[PDB]
Amino acid sequence: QLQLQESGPGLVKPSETLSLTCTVSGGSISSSNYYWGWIRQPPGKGLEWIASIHDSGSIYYNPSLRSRVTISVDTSKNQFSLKLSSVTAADTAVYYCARHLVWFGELRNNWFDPWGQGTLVTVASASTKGPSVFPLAPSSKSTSGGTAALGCLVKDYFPEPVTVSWNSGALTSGVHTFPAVLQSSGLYSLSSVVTVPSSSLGTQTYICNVNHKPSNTKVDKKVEPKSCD
Amino acid sequence: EIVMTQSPATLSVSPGERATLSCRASQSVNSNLAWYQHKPGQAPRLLIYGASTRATGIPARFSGSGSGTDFTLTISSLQSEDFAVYYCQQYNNWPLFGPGTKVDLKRTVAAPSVFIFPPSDEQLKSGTASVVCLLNNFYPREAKVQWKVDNALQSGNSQESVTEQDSKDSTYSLSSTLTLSKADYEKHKVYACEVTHQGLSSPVTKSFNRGE
Amino acid sequence: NNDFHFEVFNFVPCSICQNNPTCWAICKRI
Repeated sequence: QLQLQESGPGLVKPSETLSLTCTVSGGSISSSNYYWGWIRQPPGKGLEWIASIHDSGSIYYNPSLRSRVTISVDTSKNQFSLKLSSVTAADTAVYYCARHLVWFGELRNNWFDPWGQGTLVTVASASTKGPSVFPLAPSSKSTSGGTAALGCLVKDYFPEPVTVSWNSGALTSGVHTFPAVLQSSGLYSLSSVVTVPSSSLGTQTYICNVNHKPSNTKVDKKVEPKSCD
Repeated sequence: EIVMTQSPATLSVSPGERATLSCRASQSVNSNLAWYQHKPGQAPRLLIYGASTRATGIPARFSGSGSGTDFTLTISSLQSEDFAVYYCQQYNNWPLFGPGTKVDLKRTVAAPSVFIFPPSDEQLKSGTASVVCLLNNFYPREAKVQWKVDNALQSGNSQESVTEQDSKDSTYSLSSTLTLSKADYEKHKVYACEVTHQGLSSPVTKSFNRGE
Repeated sequence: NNDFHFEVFNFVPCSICQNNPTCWAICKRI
C-alpha cells in the first residue's frame, strides 16, 4: 500500500532556508503520471498547497509561493524534496507531503490522495532546549474507586513536539497526553497521565518514555508513589 | 480569485443522526470540488472527489452533492469514530481549500473524576512547584477549575489544556497546572482544586495537605 | 480566476492533457 513519510528539521532559523524530504514507499514515483507535492497548515489557519513535481520535471506552483519554492525529485531513492527560502514566522507550520493527481481530461483531477502524516516546522530565532521530566505520583489523592491516576510532567522544552509513550509502547489504554501549553518563559510544557487499576500500583512498573527529537533528548522516568510520611 | 467558505464552523451531532455540512465558492467551480476528512494527529483522507464521487474505500454513509457555488457533504448515521475536521477543496483553477468544519459528538453528560498531584521533590530542587489537578473522562467540555491555597483563591497562575474529544467514548479530559515558587509553596499548607460542572450536583474539591 | 491556469505551471506535460484541445495547445511532449 502507498505510503508517504516526511522527514526534516523541527527548527529553522529565520532568514534562512527550510528543506524537507518525502520518502514514498509501496509504489514507485517513476515511471508514474502523478505529481508529488507539499501542503502546509500553519497553527490555527487553513491548508495551503505549495508545489508539486512530476516525474517528467514539470512543476505545478501555487503562485503566491512560487518565488520562494524549489522542489525536486530523486527518482532513484523514491524521494521528492521541498526547499522554501527566506523563512519567517509565517512559515511555521505542519508540512504534509502528498500524491497530487492532476488530469485535464473529461473529469478533472486536481486533488491530493494519499497524504503523509505531517511534520512540524518552527521558524524561531531561538535555540533548542530539551525537556525536564518529573513524575506525577500516585497517592490516596489520585485514586477513585479501584482506579488510580499517575503521569509525568514534561516541562521547559523548545520547540515542539515531544512524543510520550508508556512502558515502551506496552501501555496505551487509559493514556491521555495533553496539548502542550506555552509558558511565560517562552517554552512549552506538557503532561501525560494514565489511569491504571490501583490494585496493581506496587506491582506493575509504570515508566513514561519522553522523546524530544529537535534536541536528541530521550528520558525515561519511573513513576512511583510519593514518599507518604 | 476564488474563496471557499464552510458552515457551520463547528457542529455537535448525536451519535447516529445525519450531519450535513456545507461548502460555498465566491465564483462557480462547476463540479471541481473534493472533500477531505482529517482526524486529529492522523493524515488527511480523501472522502469525495467530483463533488458526487466517493473515493475507493469510503463508506456509503458519506455522500457529496451540489454544484457551481453550493456543495453539501452529508454523513448519515454518524459514528463516534467520525469525529474530525472536514475540508472542502475546489480545483477549478488550482487547489484551494475551505476553512473546515469541526464535527463534535454529543453524548449524555458525564461527570469528571478529579485527581490531584503534589509537586515532585525532584522539581522542588529547582525553585518551582507545579500542582496538577486532573478531570478525567467528562462531558461536556465546559468546566470551571478554581485553585485554593490555605482557602486562598488564586488568579493568573494557572493553565489548562483539554484533550481532543475521545473518538471512542466521546469524552474530554483536562489538566490544570498551578505553578508557584519553592518558597511560597512552603509558606502555605493546603492545596485544593474546586470543580464545578454539569455532571456534578454541587462543586467538588480535591485537596491534599503538604507531606500528608 | 478559473478555467485552467497553465501559467502557474512551469510547462505542462502533454501526458496529462487527454483529449483536451486547449491543453494540447501549450503542452510539451517528453
